Amino acid sequence: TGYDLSNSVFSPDGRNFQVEYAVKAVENGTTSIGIKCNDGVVFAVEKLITSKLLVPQKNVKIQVVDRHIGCVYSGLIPDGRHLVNRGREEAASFKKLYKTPIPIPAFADRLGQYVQAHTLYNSVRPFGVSTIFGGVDKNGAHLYMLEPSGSYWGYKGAATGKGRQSAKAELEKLVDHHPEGLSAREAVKQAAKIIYLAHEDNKEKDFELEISWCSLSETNGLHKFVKGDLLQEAIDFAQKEIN
Amino acid sequence: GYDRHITIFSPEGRLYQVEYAFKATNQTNINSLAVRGKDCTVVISQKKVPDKLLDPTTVSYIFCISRTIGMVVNGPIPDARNAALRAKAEAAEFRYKYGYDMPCDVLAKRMANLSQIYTQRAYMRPLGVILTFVSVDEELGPSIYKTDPAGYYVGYKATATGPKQQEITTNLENHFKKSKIDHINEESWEKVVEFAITHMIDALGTEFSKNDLEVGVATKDKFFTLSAENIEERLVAIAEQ
Amino acid sequence: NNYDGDTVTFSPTGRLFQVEYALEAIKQGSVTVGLRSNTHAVLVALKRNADELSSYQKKIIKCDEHMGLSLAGLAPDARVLSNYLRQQCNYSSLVFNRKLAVERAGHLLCDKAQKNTQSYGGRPYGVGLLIIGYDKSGAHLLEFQPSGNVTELYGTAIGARSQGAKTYLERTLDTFIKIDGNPDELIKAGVEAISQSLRDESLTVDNLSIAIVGKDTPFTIYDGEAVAKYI
Amino acid sequence: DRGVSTFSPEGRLFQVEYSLEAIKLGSTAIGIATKEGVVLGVEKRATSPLLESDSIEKIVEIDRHIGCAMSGLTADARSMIEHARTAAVTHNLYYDEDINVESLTQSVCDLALRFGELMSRPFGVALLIAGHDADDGYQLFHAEPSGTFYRYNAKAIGSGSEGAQAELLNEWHSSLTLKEAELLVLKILKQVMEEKLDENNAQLSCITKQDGFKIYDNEKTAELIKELKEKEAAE
Amino acid sequence: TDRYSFSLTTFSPSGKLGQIDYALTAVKQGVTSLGIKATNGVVIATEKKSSSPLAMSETLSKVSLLTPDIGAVYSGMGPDYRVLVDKSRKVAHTSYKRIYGEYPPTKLLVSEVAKIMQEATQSGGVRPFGVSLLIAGHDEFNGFSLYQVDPSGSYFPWKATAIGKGSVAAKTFLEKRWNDELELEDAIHIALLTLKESVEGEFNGDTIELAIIGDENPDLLGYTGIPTDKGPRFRKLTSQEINDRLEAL
Amino acid sequence: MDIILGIRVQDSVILASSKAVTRGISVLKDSDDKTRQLSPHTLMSFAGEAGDTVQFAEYIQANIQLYSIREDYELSPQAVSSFVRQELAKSIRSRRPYQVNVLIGGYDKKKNKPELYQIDYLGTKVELPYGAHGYSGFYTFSLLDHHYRPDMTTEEGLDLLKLCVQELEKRMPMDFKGVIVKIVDKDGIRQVDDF
Amino acid sequence: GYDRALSIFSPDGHIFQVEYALEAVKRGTCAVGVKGKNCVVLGCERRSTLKLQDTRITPSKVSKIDSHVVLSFSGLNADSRILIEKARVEAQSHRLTLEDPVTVEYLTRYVAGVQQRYTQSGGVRPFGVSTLIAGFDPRDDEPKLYQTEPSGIYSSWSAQTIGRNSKTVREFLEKNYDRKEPPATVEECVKLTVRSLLEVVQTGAKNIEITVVKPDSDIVALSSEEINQYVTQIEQEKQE
Amino acid sequence: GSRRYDSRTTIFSPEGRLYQVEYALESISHAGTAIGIMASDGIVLAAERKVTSTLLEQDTSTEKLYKLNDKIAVAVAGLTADAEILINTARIHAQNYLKTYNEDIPVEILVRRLSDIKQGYTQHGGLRPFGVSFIYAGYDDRYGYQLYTSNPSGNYTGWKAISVGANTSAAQTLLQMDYKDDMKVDDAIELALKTLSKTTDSSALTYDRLEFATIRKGANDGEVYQKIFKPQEIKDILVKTGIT
Amino acid sequence: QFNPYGDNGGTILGIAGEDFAVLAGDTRNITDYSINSRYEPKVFDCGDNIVMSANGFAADGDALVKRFKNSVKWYHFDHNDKKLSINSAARNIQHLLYGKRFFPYYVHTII
Repeated sequence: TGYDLSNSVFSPDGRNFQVEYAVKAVENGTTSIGIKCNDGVVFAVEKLITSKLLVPQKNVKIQVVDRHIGCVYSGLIPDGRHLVNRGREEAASFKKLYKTPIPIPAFADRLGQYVQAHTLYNSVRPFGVSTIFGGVDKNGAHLYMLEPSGSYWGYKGAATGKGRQSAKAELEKLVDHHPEGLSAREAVKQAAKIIYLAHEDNKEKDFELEISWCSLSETNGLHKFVKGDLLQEAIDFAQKEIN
Repeated sequence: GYDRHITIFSPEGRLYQVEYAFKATNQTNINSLAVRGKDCTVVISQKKVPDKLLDPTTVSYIFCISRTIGMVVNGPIPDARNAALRAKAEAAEFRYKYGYDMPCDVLAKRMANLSQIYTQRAYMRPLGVILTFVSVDEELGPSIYKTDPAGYYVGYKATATGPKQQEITTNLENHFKKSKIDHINEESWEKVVEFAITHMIDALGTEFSKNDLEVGVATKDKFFTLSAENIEERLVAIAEQ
Repeated sequence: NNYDGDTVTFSPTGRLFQVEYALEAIKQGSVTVGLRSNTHAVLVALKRNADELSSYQKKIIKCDEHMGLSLAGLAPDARVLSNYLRQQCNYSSLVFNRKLAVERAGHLLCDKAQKNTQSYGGRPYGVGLLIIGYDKSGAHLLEFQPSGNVTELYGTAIGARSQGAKTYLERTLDTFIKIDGNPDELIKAGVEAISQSLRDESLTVDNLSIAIVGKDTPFTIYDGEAVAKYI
Repeated sequence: DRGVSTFSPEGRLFQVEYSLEAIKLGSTAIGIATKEGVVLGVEKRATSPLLESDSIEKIVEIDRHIGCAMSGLTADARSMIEHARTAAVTHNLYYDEDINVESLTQSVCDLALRFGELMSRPFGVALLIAGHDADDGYQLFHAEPSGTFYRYNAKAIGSGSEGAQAELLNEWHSSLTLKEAELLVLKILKQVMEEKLDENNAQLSCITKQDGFKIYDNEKTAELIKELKEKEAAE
Repeated sequence: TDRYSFSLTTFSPSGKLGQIDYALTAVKQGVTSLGIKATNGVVIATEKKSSSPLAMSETLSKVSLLTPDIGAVYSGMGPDYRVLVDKSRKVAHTSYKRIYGEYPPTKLLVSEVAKIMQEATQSGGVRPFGVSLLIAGHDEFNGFSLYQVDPSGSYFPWKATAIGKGSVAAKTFLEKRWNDELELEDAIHIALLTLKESVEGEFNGDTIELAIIGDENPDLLGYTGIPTDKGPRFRKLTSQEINDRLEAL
Repeated sequence: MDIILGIRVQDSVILASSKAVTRGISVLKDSDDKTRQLSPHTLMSFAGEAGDTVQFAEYIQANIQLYSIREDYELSPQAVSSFVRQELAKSIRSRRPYQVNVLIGGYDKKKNKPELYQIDYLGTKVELPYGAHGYSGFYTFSLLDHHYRPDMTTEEGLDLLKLCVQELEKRMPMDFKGVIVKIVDKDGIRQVDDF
Repeated sequence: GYDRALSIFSPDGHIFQVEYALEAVKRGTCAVGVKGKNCVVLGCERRSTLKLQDTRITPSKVSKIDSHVVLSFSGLNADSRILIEKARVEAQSHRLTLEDPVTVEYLTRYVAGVQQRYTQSGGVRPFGVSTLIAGFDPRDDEPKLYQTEPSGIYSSWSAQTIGRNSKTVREFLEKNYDRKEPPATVEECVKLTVRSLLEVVQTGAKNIEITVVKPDSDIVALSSEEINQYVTQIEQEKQE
Repeated sequence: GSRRYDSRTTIFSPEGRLYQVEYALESISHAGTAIGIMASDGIVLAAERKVTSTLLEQDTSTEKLYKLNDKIAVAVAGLTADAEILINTARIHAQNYLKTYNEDIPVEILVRRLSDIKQGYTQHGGLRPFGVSFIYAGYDDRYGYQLYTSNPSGNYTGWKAISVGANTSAAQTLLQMDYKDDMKVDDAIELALKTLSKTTDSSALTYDRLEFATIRKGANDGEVYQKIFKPQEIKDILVKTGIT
Repeated sequence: QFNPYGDNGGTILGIAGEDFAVLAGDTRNITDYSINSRYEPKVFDCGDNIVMSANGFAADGDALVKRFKNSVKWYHFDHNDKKLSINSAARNIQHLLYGKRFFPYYVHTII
């Protein structure tokens, strides 16, 4: 052994243990999710209130890339910020040469290739985040999830972090109960509920809900934060279902 | 025991990191197979979407490298996409510099050389993938060339890759021993696809619905993948005879 | 243990021990408190001397007219990070004629620290910082850890025994947040909060360091006789 | 092995902590700050009697208003002194004035954590930097390989230091004359030195606003040693 | 960034260079290849040990043209050989033909390949090549020649030799049969006989790879009208040409 | 600078070099010594662009002195002149070439022979019985071509040189303020102190 | 580039690669220097496991750095060449820019600085060499003798020895060298130096080399005979 | 990161020795013996090839003796491939010197350069040293005929007679016994072959296991000739010195 | 061909009294025969009781003043808020100017 002491080393069963250990940091993070709706995507995340002294609404976690893409992650927050900074550079350079804003699948591969690059050498460490991201491009809505290995796929809904199992089952019900699809507004409400449900595995502390969305009809295909009345209404709808 | 961690020789002249990269190649538990027609080259691969939250249209191990070249990969998707991006870059650059489309066998050689380098240079790890390149080459005709983590490559009459490659391989060998020709003697690619699926069914002893397969077809001047519905139409024709 | 030789190695439970050890250097550091109202933000720091012949090591560093910080941990690392902040504040003023938002400063520090946690040969920073400022959205307080986590707060404390100060501020929250237009009262609540973390020694005139920034108040540092008033 | 820039589980840099051990093996150096000047004294510690001890240079001028004493791996100090001299002279070129003692000290200390895998290891020497400027008068700093520097009223470094520092704790007060500081350095050096203190195996220096930095002649120091002997014999 | 700037091959207390010894062990496992020098030619030969019967093994070329008058074969790691062939073809141009307007003599091309192999044995962050080469060639002033190059970069000229698996037996077989009056056809016949011993299965034109350095082939030049240009001396024998000589066996 | 002459007689080499240094409108100096001793039996005189002359000469001198110490040995005049030529040939394709012409007079202790090398700023080297740079040859070579003998003594060399300098002082428009004369022979290098 | 920190601190504050460099010095042939009133002598031990050696051409142990300064050493011979080349280059560079040859102390400070740099630069090991550097400052008649070691510390010595068995010959010099009266002639100084080596050498044969340096670039190596007369006269006063 | 796999090729042992230099010297002690002997009228180089074969093409083979220029040759003991790297470098230094000064490079200046190159690999760069010891035979008009050796440390020394490779202890004792200063090249030729004859690990010394060279001013009038002996000429000198 | 310089007119005047100093400038900014502005201030308070004007090409003048103000800021940061004396400011400005010796700030500076 000693195969797990250095990134990019294959174990005798063909595994990269440092990547698997990165996944442990992810599983240790707060719960974050995304829901692909009819003409858009919704992102939501649980923010643990470690103390009264945290200024409410003020430690924003969901991040925009360009103007049409939202990103949320669980695990090591700084690693996620590093990945989004890179994503912002990739988006800028794509738009600079090709004019059109980067399509979501194209953007997914840019993040994927970069994250995968950090599994090729022992001089770097894998990313300790799983990232849920997406938005609207010329072919419609797209939701993706990307892991520390560089692995990503497109999703109907996605979840990561500590309450991932609970969120998944919730997400599966929605897929079954709505083959035609979910409206963006329905998706916001559902997202609030699922984060409330998943917060059981994290019940020690209270939390603060944070939601965002990009919808062709509701935001003109731009990424926006769900604030004020529409946020409250989703918090209320969530409170009801956990009661 | 550090000769196990990086690509240096063990006392028996072995490269363990390369051997373990071959082992990673089967981690997706997917089998693929490729055969040649008179005019076409067909590749099929099992498709497994084990999670209902997945968008199945985004789950794929078949890649359109250039207009004329397709690639199926056996191995984890991050390494697969690394290889796919590189192969796309190399094919485009080749056309820019030399004024003609990169041949399937030349791309395979190039990707095999890159792989050879990872087995000799310590700072790079091998990619845990096997790459099967297909086209209908303008000089060589229907072509299958396959690369592995040792930097080995060779052309094939037909080939198979994955956990159950041996069963498929022996099944294919038995057919070609019989027919005594290097290819499926069929006019249409539709029939070459049906042949390919049929012999995978026999060899794995399992049946397929339209969502259990992935199919790629190379013809003169293009490579394309089939939709679930084109595959359904294939399956139907197989059952009705 | 087998996983703590460098910053580029996760442990089997997904931990980064070199970063955790860096965090440990802050814990050994002398206590410093930060808190704010809606008009002002205050830093209080207990300075440490080496012995009776020695000076008390300064803990508070000005970054710009509207921004500054206090440190606990490796002081040379605070110098590197505050220098970086000065430059970024400066860049924003010179290029955009714009005072750097405290929130933006926090993001920049996070990203600078993060790079030293993901590559070979580096080491994480071994210092924690409390950043106060007054910008276009009012008074702000930030806490920085060398894991790269930066958090916006009404009040906090870091260093040895910071837990006492921190609990105090947690109870007082509803009082001190309202101390608007009265710099001296805010500082008092700060000196009271830091007192919940003293033992053996008390606040003396070469011991105590205070800084304040707010509505019509450039970031200014008080030491020596200028803190007698609050002792 | 392990990186040269590794933290220990207590949050200390191994290499810095270990250089501190090398410094403990160094010959003793002492400084005392008064309102009339700062004194710097060192134990020379020649390894053999054939070694010409006035070739031992552990007190060093940085500029007219700044002096320096060292203890530890003293070969390591040469690039630090070179940097300090360049920084003092460069500041005067750019600003037509004397550089502050603290600014000079900070500039030397910026060198210190510049090691990695930049130099390959921390410095194995500690410095006492003494001088005068108009804004903060007479000053004495202790510069460590950790990059930290502390200001002191009086300070000892090297192998005799915690015996010497206890002494300095007792004897220093804010009214010491320059003469009193000189005798004190001599007396504490005499205390902690293996060999018998004389003018060839210890060395004194001061910095005054008026005359700047001066290393004392052996004849001048011989007189102060004599004068010390007599005041001790007188109680 | 490659941060392995230190040697991965070093001397052990007994004076051994382990990685070179281990490269030589990898060569030992390799399929047998041989070469024989005649008075009017050289032959190099090996077995095309096909990895599956679905593999088209004519697309895997173990015997390689380096210059029109120089060819190579190997035993050991095939991929290492393939990249060395690319580098050898190139260095024949860059460090010789682009300077002197003619192809290098065999011994100097061998020298260049050998140097490349030596450097993989001392440069930072690489392992040695896991191959031994046999390089046959002709040039005007040295005539016909045959060299072996090993993983260390050492090279030696031979009258005849073998490398890989069955080399100890093949070399004894060659010592009996070699003399300084062989004509190229004799050396081909001996090569085929020698190679049969180390081959288990099928033994025919499709499983044997054989090339010669002999007479100039004006028919393979591709153009006429320059008297001094008479065609390459390297020629790979066809499947059929090998089988014709296997009846005469 | 201006006039530099050399003549190789039976047993020595004599270099004569003008003393004037002129900055445009004023003769700034009238005792300038346009020469450097490269080794005990090798002397180099020089003329060309201001600054570059002395910089080049001291650079060459430093290099030959380094060689002498490293090997405990004096390079032959031929070897020194080849080293100097290569430096000028490399310099001519530089970003800013040394604009410096030199004479190298050396006594070869192994062959027991005086040798005179003329090298211009392009790295054009020639070994000569007598030589010059600039316009000096135009006024003096017809005299040297007439009177020169390979068996002349040192004193006859100096007398022929006096005649050359007299012709220069007559027909040349510029006042070069006389010459400093140095002799290189088996005993080393010395300066004739009245000329 | 290869960057590895080879010289690093140990938990007890030791740099072992520097300390092991000194062990290489201890193993080297003995070297000694002694200053007279108006000269300095450098004596070197030659290990006599090597006959069939050609002494005309075999690298000599004392090296001229300039015409007025010499350097000898104990330790790795190959390493010493690197320092000698650098010192010679620096001596010429000093002449070129300052228009004065190096002082003996300046040259020592330079060599010592090179040695120190190699104890805290990545990718290099320390020099396994200690040196004795002797001569006279330009236009000065006071003799100079300095010593350097692998760590880069240097100092001035009335007399000093380095290399194997230098403990013994230092013993001898400390009891036989009087500072108030240095060997007042070349003769006395050379005799005191040969005596010091005889404590340690074996045959006073071609085992002992002696180089005398006087003011004004007056430097000469004694031959086998002249040393032999010193060896001779020394033992004849012994039996007494 | 990568540190884990670094052997550290340039460190002292606790006794102040260079591990890799010592282990390279151990490697060299298994190489075929090479001998150089210096006479008043020339130099001899003699070396034994390692365990051969009947199929080796001897007359086109070189493994021990190499020309650096017309006045200087080397005998190699150790890794041949390593030797050729250094040999080509020395050939270039010699031509650089000839170009610069228009004089042939003095023997020692060449030897010192090659030795400095070897020294560098022991102090910086983290690479393994060259597994090679050289004997240098050459002539220049300053010191005349000269013999040197260098080894993986980059140390070099001058000799009247010397051996490197296998059995140097035995060889050196034999040379020391019979060597005399006034000896001539033809006498040196015999001493060299007699010494190899006695120290060889082979059963007998034959022409096909030797390489041989002389540097003589047996080139007509004040000039030097190098002669790398052909296989037939080695065969004749074995008979003539009565070893076969 | 691009000319990187221009001339914005302006006249400035500095006079030192016994215990005071004045720095005056007109407020007109011009190019060629046109007025760009009738009030574009050209004399600046730089902190530490120092006033500055860099007259000539206004882009270079603005760049220089901006760099000097910044140098005052960093002098405070680097030297314990020590006041930058006028002689020290002057030497500092020499170095700012001479740093562009081969592509000068096309201005006449007075402090």
